[PDB]
Amino acid sequence: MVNPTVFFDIAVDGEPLGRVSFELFADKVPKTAENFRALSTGEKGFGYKGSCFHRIIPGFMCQGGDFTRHNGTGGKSIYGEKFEDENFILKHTGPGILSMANAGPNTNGSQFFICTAKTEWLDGKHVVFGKVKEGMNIVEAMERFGSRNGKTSKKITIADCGQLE
Amino acid sequence: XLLVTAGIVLA
Repeated sequence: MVNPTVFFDIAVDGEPLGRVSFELFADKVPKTAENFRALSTGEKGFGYKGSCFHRIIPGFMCQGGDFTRHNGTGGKSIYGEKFEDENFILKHTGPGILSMANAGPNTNGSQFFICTAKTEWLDGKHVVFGKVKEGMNIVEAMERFGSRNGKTSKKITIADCGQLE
Repeated sequence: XLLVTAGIVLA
């Protein structure tokens, strides 16, 4: 068993920025990791390719994954619209953590956020399931287009994504 | 505040 690695190529108003790759902890959260892996390959007929990071707050995180509504109100898992909080073994310990956005207990869909800081107040409420393996510097450059209220000044999109390993 | 929700974003 090896934990899957997936990648995103980020673009800023259609200009390619670079690739971020993530390790997904399928050994601790198999179902949440599988969901994110299959949405990154697009193998169920829908996913993250072409979607945007609709909310970026400098010093906090970058949120994306709403491929249906593109605004925080949509997205869906590969299991149906939403699924349960698998477990909360892992914590939001530093920059680079990958975690699920939600609207309350057991409302996981497709929306996720990449932490650029330790956010321990979300521990026990958001399921951590991966971490940035390479390209943390692309996440830092992404953060520059965010604002205190979350709106980005440039359109940040996932131009391509897929699984590496 | 600093939350990450999908739908009603709180302070």
